[PDB]
Amino acid sequence: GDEQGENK
Amino acid sequence: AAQTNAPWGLARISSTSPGTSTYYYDESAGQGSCVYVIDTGIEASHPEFEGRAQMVKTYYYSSRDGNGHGTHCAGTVGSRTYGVAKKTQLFGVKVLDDNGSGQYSTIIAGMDFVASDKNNRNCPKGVVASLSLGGGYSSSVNSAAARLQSSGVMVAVAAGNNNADARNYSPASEPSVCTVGASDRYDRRSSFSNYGSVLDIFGPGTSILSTWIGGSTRSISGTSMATPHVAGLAAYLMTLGKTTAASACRYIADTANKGDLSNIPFGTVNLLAYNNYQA
Repeated sequence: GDEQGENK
Repeated sequence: AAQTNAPWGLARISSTSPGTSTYYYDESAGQGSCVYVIDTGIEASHPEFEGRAQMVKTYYYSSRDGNGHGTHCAGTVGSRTYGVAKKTQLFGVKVLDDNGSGQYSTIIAGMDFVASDKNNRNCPKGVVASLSLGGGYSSSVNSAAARLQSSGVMVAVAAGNNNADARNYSPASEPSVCTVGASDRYDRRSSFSNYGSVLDIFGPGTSILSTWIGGSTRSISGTSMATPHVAGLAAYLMTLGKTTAASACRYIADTANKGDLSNIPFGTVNLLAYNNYQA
């Protein structure tokens, strides 16, 4: 689920 | 073949010097192979997937991607304007939740599923499995990654984003699968990419443009974005006849660019994913 966009 | 003005990630991989903006790949583009994306799911109806992406299993009330992460990775793996293997087959396994998280007990269930679901599909050129998820040891999760690998699937997993030794994080620490680290545009290890000796290869991971939910796209960073890059390459190379699922990750690291990265701790491999294409 690792990372960072609007999010994991 | 050559995609001009492409996302730097794709360019960096068909190049040997950074700063270039063209992706050179063989027309075969991964046709005939399969890539199971075990994430939050794929927005299968996104125009960029050209009806090649399909949901296959869920572990939550719904099957669609209501987060975006998964779709973003599925896009890098094999989507028309952003993927490595532009003509591959994408299967969606929703093991994560819409908030991005998910229980180990079910992450494991997801890996066991791809192991046998692969046996009813039609992928003559091999099967790849991208796992852009992780956590923080568990002899049980590593173990599941290994089983998945033993059955004949190229497992590519993320190293982690804690800027720490990957040995303390499970999917990553399993020696049998391919642990991907993240690199940035100036051939520098992303500030957040886990390192260590368990790492196998490095791929583009910072500021990566890709597909998103709602039929949109957007840039995001992480070893999450790097994993599908080599997953894509793995499939691409597999339909090309260059390597087998069991031995892919070794071939990718043998044929990678050596010593081009900076800010790589002593003890960590300095290899960047690379497809060796020549017109």
